[PDB]
Amino acid sequence: IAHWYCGHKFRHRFMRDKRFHPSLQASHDARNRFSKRRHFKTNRWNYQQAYRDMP
Amino acid sequence: PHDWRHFYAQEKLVRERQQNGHAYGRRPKQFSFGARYVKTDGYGKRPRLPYNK
Amino acid sequence: RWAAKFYGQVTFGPRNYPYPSSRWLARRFQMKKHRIIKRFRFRRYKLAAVANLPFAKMIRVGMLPELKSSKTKRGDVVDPTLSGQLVSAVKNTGEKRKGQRTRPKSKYQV
Amino acid sequence: VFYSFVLVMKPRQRRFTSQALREIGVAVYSNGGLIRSITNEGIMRPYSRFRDADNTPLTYARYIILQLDMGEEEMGKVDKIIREHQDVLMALKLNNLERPVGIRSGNKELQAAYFPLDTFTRLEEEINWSPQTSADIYTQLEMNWKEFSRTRWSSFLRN
Amino acid sequence: LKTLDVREYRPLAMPIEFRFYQRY
Amino acid sequence: EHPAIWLWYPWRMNPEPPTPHMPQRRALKNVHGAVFNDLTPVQKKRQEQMLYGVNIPETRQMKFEEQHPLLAGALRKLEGQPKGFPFWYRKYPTRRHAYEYRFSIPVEMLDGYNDDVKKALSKGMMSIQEKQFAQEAMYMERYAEHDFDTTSPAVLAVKRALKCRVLRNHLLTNPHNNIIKTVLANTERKLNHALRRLRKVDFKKYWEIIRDHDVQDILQPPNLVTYRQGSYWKYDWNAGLAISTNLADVMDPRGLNGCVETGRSRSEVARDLGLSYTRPLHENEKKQLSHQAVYYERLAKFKMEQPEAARAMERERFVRKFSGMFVKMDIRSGAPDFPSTYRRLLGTKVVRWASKRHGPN
Amino acid sequence: HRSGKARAFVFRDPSLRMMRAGSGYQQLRRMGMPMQVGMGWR
Amino acid sequence: INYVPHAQLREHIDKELDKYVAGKNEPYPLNFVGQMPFLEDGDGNIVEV
Amino acid sequence: AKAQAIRIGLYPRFGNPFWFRSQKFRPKAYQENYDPTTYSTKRTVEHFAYNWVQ
Amino acid sequence: GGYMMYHRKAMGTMKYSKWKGAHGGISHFYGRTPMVEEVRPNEPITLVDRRIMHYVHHSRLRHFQLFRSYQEKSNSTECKLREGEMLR
RNA sequence: UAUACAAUUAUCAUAUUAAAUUGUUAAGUGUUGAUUUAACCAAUAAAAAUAUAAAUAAUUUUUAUUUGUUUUUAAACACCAUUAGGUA
RNA sequence: AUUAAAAAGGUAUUGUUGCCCACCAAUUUUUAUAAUAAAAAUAACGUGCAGUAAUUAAUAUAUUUAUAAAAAUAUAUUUUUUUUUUUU
Ligand SMILES: [Mg+2]
Ligand SMILES: [Mg+2]
Ligand SMILES: [Mg+2]
Ligand SMILES: [Mg+2]
Ligand SMILES: [Mg+2]
Ligand SMILES: [Mg+2]
Ligand SMILES: [Mg+2]
Ligand SMILES: [Mg+2]
Ligand SMILES: [Mg+2]
Ligand SMILES: [Mg+2]
Ligand SMILES: [Mg+2]
Ligand SMILES: [Mg+2]
Ligand SMILES: [Mg+2]
Ligand SMILES: [Mg+2]
Ligand SMILES: [Mg+2]
Ligand SMILES: [Mg+2]
Repeated sequence: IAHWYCGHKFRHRFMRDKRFHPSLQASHDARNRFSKRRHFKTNRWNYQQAYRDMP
Repeated sequence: PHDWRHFYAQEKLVRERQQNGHAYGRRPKQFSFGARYVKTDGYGKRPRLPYNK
Repeated sequence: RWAAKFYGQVTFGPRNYPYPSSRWLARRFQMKKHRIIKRFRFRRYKLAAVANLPFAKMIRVGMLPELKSSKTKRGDVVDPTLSGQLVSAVKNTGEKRKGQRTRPKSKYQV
Repeated sequence: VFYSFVLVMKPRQRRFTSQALREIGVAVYSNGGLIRSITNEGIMRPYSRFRDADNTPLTYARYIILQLDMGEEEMGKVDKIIREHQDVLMALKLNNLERPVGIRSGNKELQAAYFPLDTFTRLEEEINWSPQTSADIYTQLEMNWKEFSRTRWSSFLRN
Repeated sequence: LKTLDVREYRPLAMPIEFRFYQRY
Repeated sequence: EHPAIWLWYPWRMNPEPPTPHMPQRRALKNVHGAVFNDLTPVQKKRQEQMLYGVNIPETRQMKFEEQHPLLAGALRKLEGQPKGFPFWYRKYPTRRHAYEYRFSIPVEMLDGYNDDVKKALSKGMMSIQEKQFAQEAMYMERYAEHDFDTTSPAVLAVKRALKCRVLRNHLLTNPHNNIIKTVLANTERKLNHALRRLRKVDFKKYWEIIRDHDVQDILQPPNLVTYRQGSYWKYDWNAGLAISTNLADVMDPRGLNGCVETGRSRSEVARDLGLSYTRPLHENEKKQLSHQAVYYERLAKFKMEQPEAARAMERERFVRKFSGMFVKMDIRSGAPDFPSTYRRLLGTKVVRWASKRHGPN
Repeated sequence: HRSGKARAFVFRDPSLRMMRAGSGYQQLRRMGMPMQVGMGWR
Repeated sequence: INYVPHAQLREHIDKELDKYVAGKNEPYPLNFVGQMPFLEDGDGNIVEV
Repeated sequence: AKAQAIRIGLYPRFGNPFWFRSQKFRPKAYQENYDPTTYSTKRTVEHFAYNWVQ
Repeated sequence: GGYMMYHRKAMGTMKYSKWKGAHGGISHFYGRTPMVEEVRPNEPITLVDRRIMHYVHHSRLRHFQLFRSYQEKSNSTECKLREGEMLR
């Protein structure tokens, strides 16, 4: 591992590689991989009545 | 007792899977000598499961 | 929780060390945590996160011109309305109103 | 039974005991339930002194056993009716009578898997044994078994 | 933290669990 | 007054509670994050109709009489008389099928007994759990394909719908048991599965379940992101129902296919066979189309009746063609996406566009 | 060393190392998979 | 099982409440706790112990 | 049971009222007999003593 | 202040302090009495007492009561001590 | 400066197939006083016991829900300060 | 004419006259400058005596407190030393 890529440590390289790993990729189940925590508890106090046009 | 830690672990695990595999090593909050009869309607009068809080 | 449980890596021992941390290491890091927390208390830190604002960026209220501890350093620039509201929040947090739930008080909270 | 009660009551003049029991009974009928047995017992000496509505501790108390068939909804009403009556010191409630402790544990029941109708038919007395019961009932039981099993169909297919 | 060891401490013990953690 | 403020003294583990204070009792979410304050009037009606009692539909008595007319004949001879032989056993194929009295005791078995016993086995005497099981058995029976059907989609959807309503009103009463919040959410998820499989199996039953139990709120796609990528529609691919339609009863297939050798689309072969497939239109598309259809009549009227105005506009267009950026069409000019193919111009030379992408690509 | 790289208990069979390499980038270049869209070597 | 109906209520209550009346010629039944409790006469005053 | 009995007044909150009566039901073990299975180390050595003295 | 019966300060003798409950005959201790012994005629009560006390001590009841009735200990130290006892 | 982790067992912070939730009981006055503590000081002292079964396994909850901080002392113990109170 | 044996811990390494811990000055160096910025090197001066079951055992979280190590309380816990009723 060339030392100039990513951080000054080695493990930073493998931490950004986990971003490209095949079986780790973003889909309908696993979402917002890179910032999970900025979006957390965001809608807790947002009250949305669900959509029903059928009785 | 620490020599038997693994044993106790097996029990903690159980109380976790009952709680939807969440609170490990967690126990119910101790309440008061007479928590049940000093509290008004609407507040918990007995100590709940930790996950239930 | 918001704050950090630990500072630095408190569990560093050899693999299969059958405890989260050794006594030695945990004592070192307890020292560092102690120093940081004591710094927070004496300088009278205050942070805030306001609704409908970016959350990760927290307004530091302990540096606000009214609540600033130092007589020297230039504090911070926060909106006039918002800063008034922050001042009112910090002020009316202090004392226990009956019927409200008892919340921990300290010297350094004022 | 579906439900049962043990009612520890204050030992008053008989007209009062009768009024109170009529009140509890009517409170059960109005709520659309039945009384299997209302059993009377004497004025006993308990192990704990009970205070009545006068806050005067009592050495003696009259014991009374209720056995009811209700819905579980409206026995809330009967519960806070009974417990709120002034002539009842204490009431303990048994809801376990349909599935008591000694059944349905690792296929203990032979030829059936949890037949609920076994313990419903029965009264509380035969689910929970009283202390006086001795080996003697092992006799009576079977004369009441065999005899029963002889006359049942013939009695039922009459009408 | 202090970046060096203030104490010179060498334990000579080599518990088999510490070394091969793949098998224990 | 204006946004909530969290105050955090950093030596403390967590912030102080906010100033407006929030609602004292936490809102109860459904699985998707939508909020229900209370049961909807429909669901409320379902529980009020469970509580006081259920009933076996005379539908079952009817099909019992038409299928096994002999047995029903016997029971028809014997009414009111105590029976030692249970002729009625065909009417109740399963243990679960008899809910009108406790412990799965069929009605006509109570003929020869005491009326007290009859009251003691009645509906009024059921526990609440028993009552739930009753409602569930009744509905399961109305949607089941055969007697012993459980795992089929309609049945599953219904029982999960009921379980869900029960748990919901339960949480309405006693606020914090998060065990049951979690069980409600899991049940809601498995209900979502069951319904989305239903609409691709038989859709009318799907419809009438949604209309009976009022669950449309768990069929709503969770969020715009995963919907835009077509992973909401991607579900019935994974379920294996995507090709299951069996068109020929609906949608004559002749105009759904394109021509391989010709290259013409499906709208083309539909055009040629003189067929029209078109989805029912809202007022948007109707008034857009009806505005566009008439362009040439409006134009003909304009250039007949008012030539000078026209000639003015034309002067402007014709002369415009000589002014402007590009006078001729070349790969540079005829680039459909200008800012995209030349991004290298965007900051410095070309000031028109501030971004390189205005569309999918 | 909780903070550090995972080590194998034993070596890896070299033969298997060579068997898992069949579809690797070099073999692909030899099969011709990648499109040649540019001048390449002169 | 003999179910007490609403009609027979007070009659049955009185039959059970006179169970121990403090004199009889026949041997007395025990409790559910298996005790011989106090014998009250009419009106429920305790005559014999 | 003990819970119910207590709240109904049929068993005392402390103490065993039947303590003496119940002694028949418990296996009271005479020091004169020897149960080969005991965790009692006294009884074993007592019988050892006895036989050796014999 | 109000103390439990096994509390240190329980039955105080002072100018302010006054004992609580009916203290004789049928008493405060009515159903709370752990042991009862009818003294056999011509038996000193010292044998009675030493029998009771031996009983309580050997079955580790007096251990327990002394332990819990003096200080508070968190459920962790109680568990640690009891399970340690049991494993020993 | 470039130059080949593991995948059979690895302790600090990215949870996930789960049955809970709800129970109105106890305890209190005789009288003239050194209790508790290693030691100080304030100063009525007694007390709050019951529930199993059942809930089916997996496949699109990750902006949702969730991990011992909690109204009411005119109720105590306990803890904190020290006779003024705080908290419980 | 009034006796002793057998179970035990070390941050030191010829080992307690052993080591170590924070504040309190100078300076060195990086920066995301919060009473008096943060962090790292560091060999003065002055307080003490926090730690090595270590003079009220320690460790982690929580809350409070503060010349400085730290101390008080609420929970978990042994990287603390153990004391052991198969119905009496
Ligand atoms: Mg701390
Ligand atoms: Mg070293
Ligand atoms: Mg060593
Ligand atoms: Mg384009
Ligand atoms: Mg540019
Ligand atoms: Mg006070
Ligand atoms: Mg993680
Ligand atoms: Mg309070
Ligand atoms: Mg610098
Ligand atoms: Mg600095
Ligand atoms: Mg020291
Ligand atoms: Mg210390
Ligand atoms: Mg110490
Ligand atoms: Mg500590
Ligand atoms: Mg200090
Ligand atoms: Mg600390």
